Amino acid sequence: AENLWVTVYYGVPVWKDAETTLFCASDAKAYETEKHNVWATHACVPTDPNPQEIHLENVTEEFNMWKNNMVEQMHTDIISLWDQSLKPCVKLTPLCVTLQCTNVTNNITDMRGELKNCSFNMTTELRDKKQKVYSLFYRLDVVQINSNKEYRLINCNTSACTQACPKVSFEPIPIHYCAPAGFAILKCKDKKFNGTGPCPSVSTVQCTHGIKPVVSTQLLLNGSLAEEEVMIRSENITNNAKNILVQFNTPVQINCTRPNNNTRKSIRIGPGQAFYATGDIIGDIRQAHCNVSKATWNETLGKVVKQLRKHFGNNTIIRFANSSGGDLEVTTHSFNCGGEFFYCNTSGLFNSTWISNNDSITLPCRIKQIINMWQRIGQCMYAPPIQGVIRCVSNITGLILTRDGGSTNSTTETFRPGGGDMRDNWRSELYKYKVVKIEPLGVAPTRCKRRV
Amino acid sequence: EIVLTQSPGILSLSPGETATLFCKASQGGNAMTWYQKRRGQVPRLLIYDTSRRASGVPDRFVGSGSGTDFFLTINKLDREDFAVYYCQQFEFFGLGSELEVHR
Amino acid sequence: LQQSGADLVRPGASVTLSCKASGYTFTDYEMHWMKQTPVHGLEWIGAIVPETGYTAYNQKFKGKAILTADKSSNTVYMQFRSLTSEDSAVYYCSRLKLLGYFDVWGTGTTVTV
Amino acid sequence: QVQLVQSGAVIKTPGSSVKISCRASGYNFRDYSIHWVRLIPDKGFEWIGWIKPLWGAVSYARQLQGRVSMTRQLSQDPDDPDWGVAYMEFSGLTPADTAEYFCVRRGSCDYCGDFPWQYWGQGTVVVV
Amino acid sequence: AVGIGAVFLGFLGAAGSTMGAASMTLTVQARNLLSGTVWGIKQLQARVLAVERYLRDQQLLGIWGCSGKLICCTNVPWNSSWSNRNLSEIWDNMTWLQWDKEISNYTQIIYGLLEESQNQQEKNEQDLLALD
Amino acid sequence: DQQLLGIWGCSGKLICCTNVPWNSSWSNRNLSEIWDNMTWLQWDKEISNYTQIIYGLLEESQNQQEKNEQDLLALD
Amino acid sequence: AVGIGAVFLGFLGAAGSTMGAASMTLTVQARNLLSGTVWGIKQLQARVLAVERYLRDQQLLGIWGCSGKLICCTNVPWNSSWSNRNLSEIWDNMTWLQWDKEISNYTQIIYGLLEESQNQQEKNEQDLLALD
Amino acid sequence: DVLMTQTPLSLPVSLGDQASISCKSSQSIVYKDGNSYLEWYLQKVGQSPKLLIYRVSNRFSGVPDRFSGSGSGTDFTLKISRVEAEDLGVYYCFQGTHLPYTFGGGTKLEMKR
Amino acid sequence: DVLMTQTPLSLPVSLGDQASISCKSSQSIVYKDGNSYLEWYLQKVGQSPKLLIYRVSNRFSGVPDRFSGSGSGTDFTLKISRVEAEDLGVYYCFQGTHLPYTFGGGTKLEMKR
Ligand SMILES: *[C@@H]1O[C@H](CO)[C@@H](O[C@@H]2O[C@H](CO)[C@@H](O[C@@H]3O[C@H](CO[C@H]4O[C@H](CO)[C@@H](O)[C@H](O[C@H]5O[C@H](CO)[C@@H](O)[C@H](O)[C@@H]5O[C@H]5O[C@H](CO)[C@@H](O)[C@H](O)[C@@H]5O)[C@@H]4O)[C@@H](O)[C@H](O[C@H]4O[C@H](CO)[C@@H](O)[C@H](O)[C@@H]4O[C@H]4O[C@H](CO)[C@@H](O)[C@H](O)[C@@H]4O)[C@@H]3O)[C@H](O)[C@H]2NC(C)=O)[C@H](O)[C@H]1NC(C)=O
Ligand SMILES: *[C@@H]1O[C@H](CO)[C@@H](O[C@@H]2O[C@H](CO)[C@@H](O[C@@H]3O[C@H](CO[C@H]4O[C@H](CO)[C@@H](O)[C@H](O)[C@@H]4O)[C@@H](O)[C@H](O[C@H]4O[C@H](CO)[C@@H](O)[C@H](O)[C@@H]4O[C@H]4O[C@H](CO)[C@@H](O)[C@H](O)[C@@H]4O)[C@@H]3O)[C@H](O)[C@H]2NC(C)=O)[C@H](O)[C@H]1NC(C)=O
Ligand SMILES: *[C@@H]1O[C@H](CO)[C@@H](O[C@@H]2O[C@H](CO)[C@@H](O[C@@H]3O[C@H](CO[C@H]4O[C@H](CO)[C@@H](O)[C@H](O)[C@@H]4O)[C@@H](O)[C@H](O[C@H]4O[C@H](CO)[C@@H](O)[C@H](O)[C@@H]4O)[C@@H]3O)[C@H](O)[C@H]2NC(C)=O)[C@H](O)[C@H]1NC(C)=O
Ligand SMILES: *[C@@H]1O[C@H](CO)[C@@H](O[C@@H]2O[C@H](CO)[C@@H](O[C@@H]3O[C@H](CO)[C@@H](O)[C@H](O[C@H]4O[C@H](CO)[C@@H](O)[C@H](O)[C@@H]4O)[C@@H]3O)[C@H](O)[C@H]2NC(C)=O)[C@H](O)[C@H]1NC(C)=O
Ligand SMILES: *[C@@H]1O[C@H](CO)[C@@H](O[C@@H]2O[C@H](CO)[C@@H](O[C@@H]3O[C@H](CO)[C@@H](O)[C@H](O)[C@@H]3O)[C@H](O)[C@H]2NC(C)=O)[C@H](O)[C@H]1NC(C)=O
Ligand SMILES: *[C@@H]1O[C@H](CO)[C@@H](O[C@@H]2O[C@H](CO)[C@@H](O[C@@H]3O[C@H](CO)[C@@H](O)[C@H](O)[C@@H]3O)[C@H](O)[C@H]2NC(C)=O)[C@H](O)[C@H]1NC(C)=O
Ligand SMILES: *[C@@H]1O[C@H](CO)[C@@H](O[C@@H]2O[C@H](CO)[C@@H](O[C@@H]3O[C@H](CO)[C@@H](O)[C@H](O)[C@@H]3O)[C@H](O)[C@H]2NC(C)=O)[C@H](O)[C@H]1NC(C)=O
Ligand SMILES: *[C@@H]1O[C@H](CO)[C@@H](O[C@@H]2O[C@H](CO)[C@@H](O[C@@H]3O[C@H](CO)[C@@H](O)[C@H](O)[C@@H]3O)[C@H](O)[C@H]2NC(C)=O)[C@H](O)[C@H]1NC(C)=O
Ligand SMILES: *[C@@H]1O[C@H](CO)[C@@H](O[C@@H]2O[C@H](CO)[C@@H](O[C@@H]3O[C@H](CO)[C@@H](O)[C@H](O)[C@@H]3O)[C@H](O)[C@H]2NC(C)=O)[C@H](O)[C@H]1NC(C)=O
Ligand SMILES: *[C@@H]1O[C@H](CO)[C@@H](O[C@@H]2O[C@H](CO)[C@@H](O[C@@H]3O[C@H](CO)[C@@H](O)[C@H](O)[C@@H]3O)[C@H](O)[C@H]2NC(C)=O)[C@H](O)[C@H]1NC(C)=O
Ligand SMILES: *[C@@H]1O[C@H](CO)[C@@H](O[C@@H]2O[C@H](CO)[C@@H](O)[C@H](O)[C@H]2NC(C)=O)[C@H](O)[C@H]1NC(C)=O
Ligand SMILES: *[C@@H]1O[C@H](CO)[C@@H](O[C@@H]2O[C@H](CO)[C@@H](O)[C@H](O)[C@H]2NC(C)=O)[C@H](O)[C@H]1NC(C)=O
Ligand SMILES: *[C@@H]1O[C@H](CO)[C@@H](O[C@@H]2O[C@H](CO)[C@@H](O)[C@H](O)[C@H]2NC(C)=O)[C@H](O)[C@H]1NC(C)=O
Ligand SMILES: *[C@@H]1O[C@H](CO)[C@@H](O)[C@H](O)[C@H]1NC(C)=O
Ligand SMILES: *[C@@H]1O[C@H](CO)[C@@H](O)[C@H](O)[C@H]1NC(C)=O
Ligand SMILES: *[C@@H]1O[C@H](CO)[C@@H](O)[C@H](O)[C@H]1NC(C)=O
Repeated sequence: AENLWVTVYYGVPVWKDAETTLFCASDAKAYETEKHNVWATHACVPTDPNPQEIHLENVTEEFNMWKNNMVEQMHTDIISLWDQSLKPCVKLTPLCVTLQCTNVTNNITDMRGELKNCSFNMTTELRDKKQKVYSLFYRLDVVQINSNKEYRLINCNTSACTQACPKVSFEPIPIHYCAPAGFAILKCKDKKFNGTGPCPSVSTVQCTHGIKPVVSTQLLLNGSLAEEEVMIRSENITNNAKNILVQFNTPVQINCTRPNNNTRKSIRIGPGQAFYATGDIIGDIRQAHCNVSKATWNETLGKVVKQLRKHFGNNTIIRFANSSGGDLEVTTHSFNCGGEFFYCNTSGLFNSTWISNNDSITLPCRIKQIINMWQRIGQCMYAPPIQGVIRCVSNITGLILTRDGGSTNSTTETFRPGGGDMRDNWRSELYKYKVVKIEPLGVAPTRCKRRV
Repeated sequence: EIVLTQSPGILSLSPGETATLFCKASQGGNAMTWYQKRRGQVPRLLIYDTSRRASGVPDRFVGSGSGTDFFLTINKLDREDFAVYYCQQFEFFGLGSELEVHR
Repeated sequence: LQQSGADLVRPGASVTLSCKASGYTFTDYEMHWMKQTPVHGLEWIGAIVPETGYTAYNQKFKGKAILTADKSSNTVYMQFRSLTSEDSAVYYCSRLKLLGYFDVWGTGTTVTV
Repeated sequence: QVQLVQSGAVIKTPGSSVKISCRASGYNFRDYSIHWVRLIPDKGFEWIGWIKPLWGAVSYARQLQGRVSMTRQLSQDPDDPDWGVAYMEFSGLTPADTAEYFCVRRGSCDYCGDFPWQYWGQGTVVVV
Repeated sequence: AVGIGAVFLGFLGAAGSTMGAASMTLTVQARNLLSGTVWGIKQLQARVLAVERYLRDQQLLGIWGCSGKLICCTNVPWNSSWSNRNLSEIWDNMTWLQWDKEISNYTQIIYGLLEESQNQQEKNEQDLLALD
Repeated sequence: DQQLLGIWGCSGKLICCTNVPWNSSWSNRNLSEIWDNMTWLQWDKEISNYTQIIYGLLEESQNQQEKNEQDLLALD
Repeated sequence: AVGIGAVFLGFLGAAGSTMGAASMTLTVQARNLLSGTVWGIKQLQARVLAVERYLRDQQLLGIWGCSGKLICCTNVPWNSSWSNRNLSEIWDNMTWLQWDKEISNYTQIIYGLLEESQNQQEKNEQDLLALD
Repeated sequence: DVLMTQTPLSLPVSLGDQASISCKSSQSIVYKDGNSYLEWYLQKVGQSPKLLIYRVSNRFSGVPDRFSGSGSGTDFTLKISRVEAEDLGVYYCFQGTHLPYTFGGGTKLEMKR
Repeated sequence: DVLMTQTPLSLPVSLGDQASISCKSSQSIVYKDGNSYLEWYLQKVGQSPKLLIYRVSNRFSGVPDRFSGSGSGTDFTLKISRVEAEDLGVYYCFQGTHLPYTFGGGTKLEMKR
């Protein structure tokens, strides 16, 4: 029996790394409130109501979230689907017209604009007639083209923009990723998983956990938080161009609002097309803001400073600065709240210093009605105003940082907020996953023959 | 910070020979980038990630090394290749190795 | 339901503690192990399927805890390695059914380090 | 190909401010970072700052903050979606800043990092 | 409680267990390999790619001696330079992931030898039944 | 359906034979009336509860047949 | 040089060679038969048409006596009016293209005879194992 | 890991009142069966721990009907109808789906005076 | 058909200079291997023709290192480093992929006086 005869085996558990498309699976509970309310309530399969992970044993798979392909497929799929949820809505070509604007009725102090009362001609249901109509636009949407002044919208120089139908909600619903046939999805479970390298306790799973898609720049919200302690993640920490993601342990709470009691008003641009304009401000003119608890925020910065001293030496001076500059929605804090896009100045959180040994922070917010997210060539959208005072409450899951330094050996390490690419917001929720391909045909020796 | 010592400062050779330039770092575990700069022209990439040549670079520029010792070997010198060579890791640059004609 | 007794264990000593199964067959039932700590309460350790011969553990206790079983005599052996003073707890044999509950339970073999 | 045209040489006075326009053409400008670097004669190289032109997030060196600002200009017409412009305005000029200023772009490879600089500018000579 | 044995009858549970214990639960990876307007095209294309991969593997298994068998036996001997390890350590110690990365160079040679073996077996069977 | 038929003993056979016996509580009817009287529609709705049990028994039978065949050819 | 033998192991190379020499390289035509937004629909439809054709041919081959065999043997005799040519000239002279256009009328008769043969073989096998 | 907590931690309840303790699950506990595999444990002091009920609804044989349990996948609780002296002991919540099997803290029902 | 031509046709080259002859392919010569199957032939007069090198890079054993060849799929050439008296003969370019196998014309290196 010194001879060994080769035997094949079909259905052997052994995988090799590969990349493929993944189909999304939204939960069927969103189907109970039907009729296109959020996206992918029609363009998405319902889930298995019985998810079943299968904890493996004595197994080591190398994970690397930075060279992952699933985050890139998600960044493509959200853009393509977000464009697919604007084509039935009304294009706002005819509203791009010369505006005659004045100040809103207010005790103007001679130091702020921030609202404009713009009258303009507009077509009617019939093609022949026309109507004078007034609206209220923000100052970040009108530009003085060169008596009362004479303005135009800012998108008119490059591209007309579809407004969003108010039957379509902007709020996230959890998106699962069920793997197709032939492939599988692994999952790290090590609580001290750095981000790159071996995770010595993996678990295969047929469909991923609840991923709610938020859109935010300075500090990501409602993001699955780590369990044992606050963690930081990077690719090369001694590199400057790569962001330094941070995931919290305790969710610090933020409250945001808009005190102006609006009045939504319908204008018929064309037959079958209606335009929604900010009609009147009853109540009082009060600026939008956000509040976090000062004590918990000082404690949470104490935790992240305790964590950052490991990678940099125990005797360094970690200090936090505000953003260096750039466009609007990378310096300020961008998010959506009830279907209306805020931009909140965050210099009031990011100023401190840290040496080796009740109230609440207010921070102002500015609002745009038109938005250009993902920075395409000729697509913006006009987010319509919403009736009444709105507010929304959110847990802060983590924040995105950025180190800087040129030379001259100083002990300080100034950190500033980041943003930039939208993909970093997804790399804080697809870090523990990896897609694999089954190769079920393996071959091995044993003692047997086949009988002729 | 990161201090890059680059030596020899002045290397005097004749064409056809082999040049060796070594860059010492302070921290270890990173890559090393090697630039060529002729006199009065635009600088040029030679080596990125410590062993890979740039596009439009002949194979006679070989680079290796690990940890702190980083080696750049230029076998089979040319009349044109006499220039200044820099080692850049991240944003901390070297100072320059000048390659001179010997006679 | 038959067990070992309590021990007096030095730090850094490898001790094998058994509870042997009597009456019920090894092909049907599957054991587990337990810890009764006064701070963390109850914790899970591991298991044995004696037909297949290898199962997993709790990820804190891999390497230290190794579970072997002799299916002929039906004697189920733990093995610990490099014990500490923290392992003063009560260790419970337990029995499971497939998609099933805990049938029987051991009294306990305290390891006083 | 990839081209990085700059503006010509300039002579400035101490206390003034200089603006240098690095025009980039040949690739999608909304993707890859732009870095700025300066050759001081008989002092070596020195990094200045980077800029990501998707939004314009910038970073600067520690010993140059309060002195340098960097902006960008994208291309909005869909017939030429590739070209773009970077702007560096360097203020607080001293006679120590007599140097040669370069704008660079990343390596184009999927294996190369961020700081390996493939494509270079022609060179702006600044004399204070 | 569910039970730890439900791990082994689960999908891919034997991936860390030894090679001598994955052959009992080897059919679950075989069974869960097949079944499981732009989005319709993506999902349709992925599903037909999966069934083309399964059909390619069944055709490559059928031109050997085992068209519908999970376990098989052949008639070609192991060259000793392939893995030079005895029987007990490659069926009680090693896992399949480690085994796949130890013979990864020699696999096309094995497939060619199996094709030659089945071809000569077919012509020998035809020569045996030709005389009757 | 072809994969579920191939992991039993009949990969390419319309009619087949196996090695597991009928528990009498499944249908408790003799041979002549279930092959000369009944139709298949009536037969399908008389054993509709017990089908997964039968499929599990067939899977166990083919698994033990494969390991017995390997043990038989192992000694040669 | 590549070599002329690489023609015969290539795809469809034996198309001009004799019938006695195409049976050795007969598996290449078997293997290259399967694997290989409006454009996505056209390519997807062509690929599923190819796998439906392959699956139809495998089902039509499986209801005979050879489910996974490239070469086969049956139990029905040749009516002499089908081709009335002896063995040596239809295995050393003729090509398969010429053979296909000499029995093109009689093919459905052959397929019906094969179906009857496998049906009576199945009932005879059931009668043989019924007595045990 | 799917660790749980127990709210509250100790209830001295008089003989004949209703006691109710909750365990909250981080991840959902759903198997391919559909039934949430959670067990309720009682341990009288110095003994082996028993089983109070099964999943949410089924009950361990040899246990009286003074115990009831409720839950809807995410957060679970009990209701004890009448209190005895044997109902002294330490209670636990146990999971049965994911590895490693987690426990609750442990509650000690006491007397009132 | 994939017939080739040879540029030039005859080079009298002195003993110790570099000679370079090119053959241009109409169709590309690429096999499933990836290596362009072209051979370089020399034939001393009244003999059997030898083999100079293989594909572009590999070399026939029993031939000195005074021969080198280059090409990038479409047009191919040689470089002979030093000239001897045995280097007199007729040279050819040969294809190995498509049928029928084509040849070059044939060059005769001569002497200078
Ligand atoms: C991070 O995560 C947090 C956590 O989710 C996010 O906070 C949420 O943000 C949401 C914004 O997208 C926000 O949702 C809005 O809530 C508005 C407030 O009204 C709701 O809440 C009250 C009190 O809580 C509740 O009483 C209402 O209804 C309850 O009862 C009905 C019964 O009929 C249920 O159907 C309903 O689901 C709800 O159930 C409650 O009780 C059951 C028990 O029976 C519980 O199980 C439930 O959990 C719940 O507690 C309200 O539902 C509300 O005004 C908004 O609704 C408007 O907008 C949506 C579009 O988004 C539209 O579909 C609606 O129809 C409605 O529009 C119409 O009315 C407008 C006003 O008249 C009009 O202008 C429009 O034109 C339409 O006519 C919306 O539901 C949610 O409340 C908060 N969560 C909390 C706790 O505050 C946070 O946003 C995340 N962060 C980021 C950055 O996104
Ligand atoms: C954004 O900018 C737009 C303009 O671009 C602005 O719209 C204009 O607002 C003003 C108010 O600030 C409006 O002016 C008032 O209009 C009402 C309604 O007019 C109707 O009634 C008259 C009666 O003759 C009809 O002829 C006409 O056709 C309409 O049907 C008038 O009632 C107002 O008159 C009152 O105010 C005068 C101010 O001087 C007084 O002198 C006068 O006596 C009236 O007072 C009486 O009525 C009051 C209301 O009942 C009462 O409070 C008093 O005690 C008293 O009894 C006035 O003319 C103007 O019409 C709007 N223009 C349009 C096109 O709508 C938006 O308001 C502005 N929005 C913001 C947020 O800035
Ligand atoms: C996230 O966390 C992971 C860990 O899970 C980090 O990955 C590893 O990190 C360690 C250190 O943090 C790195 O280890 C270092 O490797 C050097 C290279 O030697 C190794 O490689 C050679 C072959 O190339 C082997 O022969 C050799 O045995 C080593 O395996 C060592 O030289 C380093 O030694 C250090 O310690 C000694 C003494 O303790 C000192 O004298 C040295 O100067 C030096 O300080 C060290 O062991 C390892 O390379 C990393 N691996 C990978 C794959 O990255 C990630 O870095 C971390 N990432 C982030 C973003 O946080
Ligand atoms: C409507 O808005 C107007 C906005 O101009 C507002 O008028 C201002 O009100 C304030 C407070 O009622 C007046 O008083 C100022 O505030 C404090 C009060 O102690 C002083 O310190 C200020 O002195 C400074 O400013 C003066 C003028 O700029 C300087 O001369 C002086 O040296 C100080 O620098 C000042 O007294 C303020 O004067 C008026 N502004 C004017 C132009 O009258 C008005 O109150 C608002 N009304 C309502 C009903 O909301
Ligand atoms: C980060 O913090 C710094 C200071 O801590 C901010 O710098 C400040 O920027 C504003 C303008 O952006 C300066 O305001 C001034 O406004 C008046 C009136 O318009 C104008 O005349 C001045 O020329 C100037 O623009 C302010 O002086 C300046 N502060 C300092 C100390 O320089 C910076 O804006 C913060 N970053 C972000 C993103 O908010
Ligand atoms: C970032 O945080 C620092 C705290 O470290 C903030 O500095 C604070 O600035 C305010 C005014 O801007 C100071 O209030 C007043 O300052 C005067 C001095 O001009 C003082 O005499 C008064 O008694 C009053 O306190 C405050 O004192 C100061 N904090 C400290 C500790 O001195 C800074 O404003 C923050 N940055 C931003 C953009 O908010
Ligand atoms: C953000 O994260 C925090 C965690 O710090 C969440 O707070 C906690 O959320 C859970 C469930 O969402 C709450 O449990 C509730 O208990 C009551 C008790 O009667 C029950 O009626 C509910 O059905 C639910 O089980 C828990 O109380 C709550 N904690 C606090 C302090 O509020 C929070 O929900 C997350 N989301 C947001 C928008 O804040
Ligand atoms: C499958 O066959 C290939 C082909 O031989 C094997 O690749 C060979 O792997 C060895 C490592 O065991 C290489 O040796 C190394 O060479 C580098 C070259 O600088 C040297 O620095 C190292 O110290 C080491 O000696 C060898 O070069 C490489 N062969 C080729 C042609 O590159 C491969 O290992 C085989 N697979 C297995 C699983 O054995
Ligand atoms: C397959 O197994 C199931 C499970 O036992 C069988 O269902 C059972 O069917 C009987 C009818 O033959 C049910 O009895 C009926 O119960 C109702 C309840 O009110 C009663 O009113 C009727 O008079 C009758 O007694 C029985 O309840 C039902 N089992 C369950 C758990 O609901 C099924 O019949 C089996 N299939 C075949 C073809 O036998
Ligand atoms: C398969 O069977 C068919 C059916 O018999 C064969 O078709 C027959 O072919 C012969 C030629 O060999 C035909 O004869 C010709 O008829 C025309 C009619 O005008 C006459 O002008 C010619 O001179 C010649 O005699 C015959 O008519 C035709 N049968 C029918 C019904 O049309 C076919 O040849 C068979 N295939 C093979 C390969 O033999
Ligand atoms: C509308 O608001 C603008 C901005 O305050 C006013 O324009 C100038 O405001 C400055 C104060 O910052 C004054 O010093 C100027 O005198 C204002 N210009 C004029 C022409 O008055 C403007 O007055 C406001 N009102 C209107 C009707 O436009
Ligand atoms: C589109 O219109 C905007 C708004 O006027 C232009 O942006 C301004 O351009 C001028 C001169 O180019 C600058 O001085 C302003 O600072 C710009 N303002 C802003 C807010 O960017 C823009 O140049 C126009 N683009 C095209 C292609 O016509
Ligand atoms: C954010 O808003 C929520 C809701 O208004 C606040 O939660 C309440 O805060 C009040 C005190 O302001 C307490 O009395 C309530 O018991 C809280 N209710 C809940 C459900 O938490 C929250 O405090 C606000 N956060 C900050 C930082 O102000
Ligand atoms: C041969 O097998 C035995 C176990 O049967 C093992 O102990 C020994 O190490 C093996 N020999 C080699 C060379 O691997
Ligand atoms: C057994 O079969 C016979 C026919 O062979 C039939 O008459 C009889 O009824 C059957 N017995 C039962 C109990 O069905
Ligand atoms: C029979 O076969 C022989 C060769 O074995 C051949 O020569 C002869 O022609 C054949 N007869 C007929 C009628 O074709």
